[PDB]
Amino acid sequence: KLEAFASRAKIVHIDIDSAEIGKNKTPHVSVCGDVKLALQGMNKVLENRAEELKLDFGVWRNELNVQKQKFPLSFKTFGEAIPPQYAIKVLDELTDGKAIISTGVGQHQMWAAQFYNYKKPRQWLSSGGLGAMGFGLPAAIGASVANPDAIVVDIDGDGSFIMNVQELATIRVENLPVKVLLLNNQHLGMVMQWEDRFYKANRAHTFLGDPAQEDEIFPNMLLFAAACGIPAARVTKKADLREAIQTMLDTPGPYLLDVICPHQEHVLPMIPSGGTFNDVITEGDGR
Amino acid sequence: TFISRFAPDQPRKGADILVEALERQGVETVFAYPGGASMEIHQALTRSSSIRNVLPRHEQGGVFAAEGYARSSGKPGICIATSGPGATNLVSGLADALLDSVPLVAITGQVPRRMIGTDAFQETPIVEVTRSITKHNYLVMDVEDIPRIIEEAFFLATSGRPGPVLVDVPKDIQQQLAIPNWEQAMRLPGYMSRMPKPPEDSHLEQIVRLISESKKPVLYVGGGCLNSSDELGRFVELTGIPVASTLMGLGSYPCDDELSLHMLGMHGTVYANYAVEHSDLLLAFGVRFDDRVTGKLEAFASRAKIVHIDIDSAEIGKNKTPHVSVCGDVKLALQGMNKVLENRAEELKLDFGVWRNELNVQKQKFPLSFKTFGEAIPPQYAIKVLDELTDGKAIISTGVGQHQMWAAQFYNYKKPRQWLSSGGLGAMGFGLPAAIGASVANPDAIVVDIDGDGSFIMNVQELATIRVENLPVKVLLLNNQHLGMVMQWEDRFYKANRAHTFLGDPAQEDEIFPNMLLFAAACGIPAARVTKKADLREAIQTMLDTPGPYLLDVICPHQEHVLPMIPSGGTFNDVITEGDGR
Amino acid sequence: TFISRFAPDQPRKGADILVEALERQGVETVFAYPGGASMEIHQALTRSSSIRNVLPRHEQGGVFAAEGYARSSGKPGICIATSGPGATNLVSGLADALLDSVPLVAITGQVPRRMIGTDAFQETPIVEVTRSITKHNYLVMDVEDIPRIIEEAFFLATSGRPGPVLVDVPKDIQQQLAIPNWEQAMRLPGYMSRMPKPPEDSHLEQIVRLISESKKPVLYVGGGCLNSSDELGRFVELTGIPVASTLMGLGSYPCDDELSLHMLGMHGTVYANYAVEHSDLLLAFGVRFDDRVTGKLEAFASRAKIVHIDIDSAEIGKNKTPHVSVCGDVKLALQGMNKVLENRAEELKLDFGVWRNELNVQKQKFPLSFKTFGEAIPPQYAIKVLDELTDGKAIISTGVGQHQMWAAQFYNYKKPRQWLSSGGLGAMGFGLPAAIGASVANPDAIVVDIDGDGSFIMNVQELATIRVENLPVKVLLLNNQHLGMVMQWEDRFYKANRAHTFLGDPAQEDEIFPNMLLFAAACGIPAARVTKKADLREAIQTMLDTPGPYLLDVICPHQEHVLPMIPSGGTFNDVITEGDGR
Ligand SMILES: Cc1cc2nc3c(=O)[nH]c(=O)nc-3n(C[C@H](O)[C@H](O)[C@H](O)COP(=O)(O)OP(=O)(O)OC[C@H]3O[C@@H](n4cnc5c(N)ncnc54)[C@H](O)[C@@H]3O)c2cc1C
Ligand SMILES: Cc1cc2nc3c(=O)[nH]c(=O)nc-3n(C[C@H](O)[C@H](O)[C@H](O)COP(=O)(O)OP(=O)(O)OC[C@H]3O[C@@H](n4cnc5c(N)ncnc54)[C@H](O)[C@@H]3O)c2cc1C
Ligand SMILES: Cc1ncc(C[n+]2c([C@@](C)(O)OO)sc(CCOP(=O)(O)OP(=O)(O)O)c2C)c(N)n1
Ligand SMILES: Cc1ncc(C[n+]2c([C@@](C)(O)OO)sc(CCOP(=O)(O)OP(=O)(O)O)c2C)c(N)n1
Ligand SMILES: Cc1ncc(C[n+]2c([C@@](C)(O)OO)sc(CCOP(=O)(O)OP(=O)(O)O)c2C)c(N)n1
Ligand SMILES: COc1nc(C)nc(NC(=O)NS(=O)(=O)c2ccccc2OCCCl)n1
Ligand SMILES: COc1nc(C)nc(NC(=O)NS(=O)(=O)c2ccccc2OCCCl)n1
Ligand SMILES: [Mg+2]
Ligand SMILES: [Mg+2]
Ligand SMILES: [Mg+2]
Ligand SMILES: [Mg+2]
Ligand SMILES: [Mg+2]
Ligand SMILES: [Mg+2]
Repeated sequence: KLEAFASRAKIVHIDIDSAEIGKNKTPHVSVCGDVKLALQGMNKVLENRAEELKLDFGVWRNELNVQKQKFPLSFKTFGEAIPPQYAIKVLDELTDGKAIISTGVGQHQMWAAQFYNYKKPRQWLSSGGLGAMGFGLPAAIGASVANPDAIVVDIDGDGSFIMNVQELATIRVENLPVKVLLLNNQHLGMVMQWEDRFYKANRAHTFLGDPAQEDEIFPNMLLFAAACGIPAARVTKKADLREAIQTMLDTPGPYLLDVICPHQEHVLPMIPSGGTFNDVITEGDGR
Repeated sequence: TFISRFAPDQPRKGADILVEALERQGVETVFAYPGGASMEIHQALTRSSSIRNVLPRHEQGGVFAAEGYARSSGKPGICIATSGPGATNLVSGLADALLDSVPLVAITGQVPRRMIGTDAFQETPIVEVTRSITKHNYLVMDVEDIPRIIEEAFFLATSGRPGPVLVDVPKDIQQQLAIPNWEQAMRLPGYMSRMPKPPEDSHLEQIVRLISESKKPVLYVGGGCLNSSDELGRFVELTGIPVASTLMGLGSYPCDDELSLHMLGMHGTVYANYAVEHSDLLLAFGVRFDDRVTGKLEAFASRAKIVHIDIDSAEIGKNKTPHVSVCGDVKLALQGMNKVLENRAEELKLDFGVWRNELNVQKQKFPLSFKTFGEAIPPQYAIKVLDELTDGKAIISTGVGQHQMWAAQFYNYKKPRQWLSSGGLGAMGFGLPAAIGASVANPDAIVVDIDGDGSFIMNVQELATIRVENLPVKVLLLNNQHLGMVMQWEDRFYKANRAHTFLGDPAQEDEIFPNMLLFAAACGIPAARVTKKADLREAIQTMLDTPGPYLLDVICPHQEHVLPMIPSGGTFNDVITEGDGR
Repeated sequence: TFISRFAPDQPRKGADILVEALERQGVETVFAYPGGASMEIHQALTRSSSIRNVLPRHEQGGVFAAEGYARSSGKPGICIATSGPGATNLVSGLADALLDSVPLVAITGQVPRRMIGTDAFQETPIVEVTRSITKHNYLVMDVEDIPRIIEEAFFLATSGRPGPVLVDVPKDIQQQLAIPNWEQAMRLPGYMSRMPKPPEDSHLEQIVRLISESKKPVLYVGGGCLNSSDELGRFVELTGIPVASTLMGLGSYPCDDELSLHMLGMHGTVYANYAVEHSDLLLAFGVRFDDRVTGKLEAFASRAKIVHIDIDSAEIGKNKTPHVSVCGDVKLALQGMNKVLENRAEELKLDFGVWRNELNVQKQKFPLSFKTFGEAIPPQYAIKVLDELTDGKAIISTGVGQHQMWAAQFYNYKKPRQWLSSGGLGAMGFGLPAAIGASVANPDAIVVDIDGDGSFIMNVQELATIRVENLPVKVLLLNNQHLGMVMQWEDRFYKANRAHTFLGDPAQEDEIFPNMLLFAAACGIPAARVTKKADLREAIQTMLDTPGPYLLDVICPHQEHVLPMIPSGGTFNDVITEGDGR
């Protein structure tokens, strides 16, 4: 809700597009220009008047670090099932936060944003405004061609990954070292989450598996990779996840890791669409 | 409680539904010229007892009269035309109303729905033609939509930033019988959700703060302040900030006032442009930073903190980038700031007498000046005499050109909506039909069209309208036998090489041509010509004292130049203060 | 071999490149009204010795004069206006030229390129406004494109189905110096590849075959035949087929001819509409089957084999579905068919004397008729007298309304391009400026504007143009004090309830208002009024014999009705043959 967003703040908006300044939120101070130059100019002023300004927000930072410890990002581990949040944390660790990450769209996209510590811009390649499923695999192709010495991982969902699965042939033929971390929950997860919250878990065409063999992983993404000569593996037990990701990273060239996840996971926290901070949802899932 | 002329269960023609839709909006006057596609609407108008039609002699006269009606009253002006050639004759007025933010509802008859797209008789795709020169437009495709669309048209034309809305009505919809539903909700969810909210105290406090920290503040007021006369006046009392006005803002703050810097811009006063040039705080209230005012944008108020209050979010930062901005009604922002200024009066201790004194020095060194040659009538002097003899209380409409500038410079408008002039589009021929609409809207007022000879002849046919409607319209015709403003640019920038700016007869070069007195005589309008400056005062007095319409042909030497002049795209250092075509 | 005023390696302003581009097209006359955005073009015009400018008093007068120039000569008419309010004043003429297929090139000044889209001074997005009412338009974005775009504009305006093309020229492009390249190829590959080819003998043989097999053939000729006068005449000799003409086609076949059925349609003769109603072969040459002509489409030529020859493939089968169709120039189709008809003359043995005799029976039972009341002047009679005293050799322009119909019915045009009338859009105010353009194009011709009092006053300001340019324009003003055609529909369909159709002064109801003689006097144009039918013949003779311009105010009883009348969308069985407003 725009009226509730930063309701008691003086809003400084620096944007290179004059049409964005005051489009939704009306600022108090505005600068139409390159934020790179504005930062450089402000850094000079801040450095000169350093002893004069005496800036210290430790009281504000401490008030926030209290919220940071009371309400951190959290996930639950059920038996030996693989938490998707945990899989991304392991990838972050084993790649030292230096991987280029592309994603599809949905729950896995949010978890890839929440649980990976990107150290530099342009490590994060994700469709935000349009939010187009099927972006992750071809985007990783372009990132790898542009950065042939980088670790490139497509953190994809099973719905998003199959939309442009044909680009596996491109990856093999171009011999691109694209890694696929497929968070497979057998569902259109983000739409499933909204079904659980707002439609009493009534499923309206969000299950992506085969209802005849309901407990079978469908489709078999390993055979999609095999069809294009791309080595692949599936992991289901949380104990096996660390070595599986390590194998994906150590194996030269392309690799697909099918990471089976319980579908009842929910992306948290969640402020409902058009809501305020007082409406934030901090607990619950599809169980 | 509205009283319909039909039973709530009685079917009537769509044309009758449309006329009652106008009645329910409070419409009392329309400017409608009949044709085949709108005959039904005209029949329904004769059945209305509360709506009067003023029949113009040209639909461009109709739309310009609707503009004058609107500009002089704050109410929406309503013009009606038939399809095809009637609709296309509205186009200049639609564009004029959009560029000047004038509330206008234009209704056009259209060919029957099934004929649309077939190159039918008198068919024009007017919705397509006018989409870029209207705030919004409609093609009514069912008689059931008439109540809703008419209501949305008036709402869109008058709310937010005002503008023209065109409603295209196929003839078969006018004839179809139906029972109207006056309770339909409007379908403007996006527009209504983006309407500006009342200004927050957060933004209003910061402005009052910037005022107390500034030493050279200048008010920069425009057409957006036409409904904030009282609030702006109270704001000037509490701050003592000098007021510079745009062409569209004239009269929002009284011109004959001590703090008035008068008009700024290309032909603004030297001291108004000086104030803005050297200001440290520019309060831009209801303005759009157009090129006539700013010149070179980078040089305009180059050392000022710019506060821009505008009801249109798209105008904020469009040409000049402000430091502080408020998207809202300037009337409410002034009210909120006046409360803060009144409470913290003894705390703020606002005094800009040092700045005002620096400006009053420029005001006395470089005032508006004109030269008197023998017994020839200075046009500037004629307008000053009109100001005196009318006590600055006349409604003034103008054409476009030199006379328009002199009418802005040398008449002290005391209230907004006395000044009716085409500023953004600058359409010649506006003055006479605009005076028609202003007089119909203000039947007890003194209404004077200060027109040029080129502009006056473009819509001279509306003299018949003035006589037939018995409107007391006065015409002060500043006759220089030339397209004066274009002539002035020929003198300055093209070595006085004349390229089709002389409007007289080259065979009888020293004869006043045409004879505008006979145009007035043709329409039974008393008229006179004055040439000697000594006779001018009595001639204007005769025009004012003679009841009903009157045309005064005021002969002027054509070599006059509007001064001062900042060349297009120039800076304050480029201002031209002397010279003419002699 | 063209002779430039500049060296082939000498840079000149874009405005000079544009004027020379006009010179290289053979342009001799333009109708240009100056403003800020087109000052450079006007300066460059004074430097041309081969191009003359006729300064109108309103840009609508400018474009309508360009139309009259084009309609009366077969050459393209050229009008020029400034940006904003100048450009929007062209709009009615652009739409008029598109609906009537008149070749026209309109040039508008525009704000500098960098100002476009910023709501600059006098900015109108005229290319967007006029896209749907022009054949094509351009926004010139570089001075290098001026030669190519001007050449394409003239080519598009004059080739194929003629129409108006607008060229928008930003002011900075007019000032930029450049060396023009006059050898650039046009970029119209799609348009040029779809231009109709010469008609194949395959299609022409089939038509001549259908003629020999038919017993009731009717020629249905329109505006597309204006350049086929000789070929159509030869075609009628070889076939003996009677000729029915549209409003736009009048004069293609001589009206005072034995085989002439005169005009068909809503106000066409009973015998012309009869012929089409009962024909078995309809030769539709250069027509577009508009609703005024056809009425109810299913009933129009319901038992006829329809041959449609049109240069625009989009018109073939648009409203009426033909049996045989030829997409090409009707001039060439007539030439090809004339060869076949001349060779197989003795073989074909064409004789439609039985059909012609059946039509000549209708021609004598139901001819065009008018009634004489006392000494009041019948408008129909006034036009017949003008026809006699000018020997049918005058160029006739008209306004729109009853007088327009009577000018079509009661004048025997011997050649095409004597008839200049707004048919598709039907724009009032066309007659006077169109006569200006026709007289400039034909300075030795008798040019008469047969105008109505409503139409004449709309562009009355062009009387100043006529005097200043010393054009021998005659005005035959059929003054009925009403918007006559709308009044007629009030009488027929609204029980004579008047809805704003009276143009006089209701305070002095029996006085002729306005006094059009004083409009003419204001512009130094000799004038007279005639009221008694006995005086009419000498009055018209005086108008013709008096050198230079002349206005004749012909007072007519307003209760006249144009007859016959087939109601809109009706059939031949619905034709109204009697009655008026008495
Ligand atoms: C020959 C000629 C010469 C000219 N020379 C000059 C000149 O020397 N000086 C000059 O000033 N003009 C001149 N002009 C006039 C000119 O081109 C513009 O029309 C004028 O400068 C713009 O007026 P404005 O800035 O007040 O904006 P406007 O056209 O009046 O628009 C009003 C602005 O206020 C906003 N607004 C409307 N309502 C509200 C509200 N309730 N609250 C807050 N904001 C609101 C609108 O969104 C818009 O931004 C000239 C015109 C002509 C024809
Ligand atoms: C008040 C009023 C009343 C009217 N009533 C009538 C009426 O009773 N009767 C009447 O006829 N009109 C009447 N009209 C005029 C009318 O509305 C149309 O303008 C007219 O009927 C159409 O003329 P047209 O069929 O010849 O087509 P045009 O508008 O003249 O177009 C020409 C056609 O020929 C084609 N063409 C052009 N050049 C060539 C070529 N070289 N070779 C082949 N084809 C070519 C074009 O593609 C187009 O299809 C009236 C107008 C008004 C204002
Ligand atoms: C081309 C396209 N079609 C449909 C979309 C509508 N959406 C989504 C959303 C949020 O945009 O809803 O609007 S997300 C989503 C389901 C994502 O399936 P997953 O890839 O398996 O990922 P997960 O980890 O399980 O959640 C759908 C169907 C979309 N964005 N793109
Ligand atoms: C429909 C229209 N056509 C042409 C215009 C271009 N302009 C002008 C301008 C400033 O807009 O230049 O751009 S002003 C002008 C001439 C005014 O003749 P006057 O009425 O006699 O007044 P004055 O006191 O003598 O100066 C022309 C031709 C215009 N604006 N509107
Ligand atoms: C710009 C314009 N505005 C209105 C028009 C609508 N019409 C007409 C029509 C047939 O097009 O009806 O659709 S004709 C007409 C009245 C003509 O008045 P007159 O000139 O005196 O001629 P008369 O000999 O008396 O009949 C009007 C109002 C029009 N066509 N053009
Ligand atoms: C001289 O013809 C004439 N005159 C007058 C005074 N009025 C009308 N009216 C009329 O034609 N009505 S219509 O059937 O619905 C209609 C049908 C088709 C195309 C258009 C159209 O109308 C819109 C423009 Cl008139 N016609
Ligand atoms: C009274 O102002 C005036 N008068 C006259 C007679 N001429 C000019 N000319 C002029 O302003 N030229 S411009 O710099 O390129 C220009 C700049 C910005 C917007 C428009 C524009 O021009 C197009 C419309 Cl005039 N101005
Ligand atoms: Mg864990
Ligand atoms: Mg999924
Ligand atoms: Mg004096
Ligand atoms: Mg003048
Ligand atoms: Mg007789
Ligand atoms: Mg009339």
